[PDB]
Amino acid sequence: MTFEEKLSKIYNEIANEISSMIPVEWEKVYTMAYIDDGGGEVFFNYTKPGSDDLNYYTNIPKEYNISVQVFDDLWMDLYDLFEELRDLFKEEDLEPWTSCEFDFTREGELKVSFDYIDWINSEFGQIGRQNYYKYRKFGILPETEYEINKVKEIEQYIKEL
Amino acid sequence: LKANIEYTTPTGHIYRTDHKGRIKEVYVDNLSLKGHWYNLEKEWQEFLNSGKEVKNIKMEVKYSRPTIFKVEYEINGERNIRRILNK
Repeated sequence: MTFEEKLSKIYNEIANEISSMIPVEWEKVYTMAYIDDGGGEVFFNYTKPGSDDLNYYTNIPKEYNISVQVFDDLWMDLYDLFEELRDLFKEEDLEPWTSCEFDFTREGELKVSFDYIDWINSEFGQIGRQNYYKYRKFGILPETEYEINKVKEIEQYIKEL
Repeated sequence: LKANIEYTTPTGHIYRTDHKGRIKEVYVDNLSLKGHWYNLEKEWQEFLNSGKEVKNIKMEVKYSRPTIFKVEYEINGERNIRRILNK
């Protein structure tokens, strides 16, 4: 297999894992992953057909008949897939990514965005990252001043990299 | 692995690299359907100092190869999950 054939195999595996974590029909899924050697985070938002509303992933057990344990154990497998995606870069002697945007539609479109920002040494937290992500991806502002100011600190930080 | 290059695979997959030749973008119309702890505590404390509750902190542990922590917590009525390795 070529490098891009290995990447395609794991794209498909990541997409189908996310899809099986969603207990209703979805139209689009926006996934963000921050991963390095010491750990990381993976969240996603999905939409349903007929609406543009974003549905956060951990709200799935709170809204539907799926146990938190089953959901989290699936999340664990999903993380492993992204770590696999990351190890593929290591094996190609490529600098491994520290963030991966993973957006796909039910029709089969997939757009991926990798970045290499040293997030852990930036000392910005998980929610700060997520709020910055959400402001750039969608148009969403945080609503508290501490949160809003943290996004501004991350913006200035990145431009000056 | 070339710089500022776009390339398309036999299967239609489009790849874009940066000035260092790292993959930054991929297009696919073809889908078949100190550290981490410090990073985590620092943001928790900042939320508390701003008058926000950090609730329902739980951990799952795969013990002792690194020990694996699945950390979870809620802040704005929203549960977040995080993975931390100890090695």
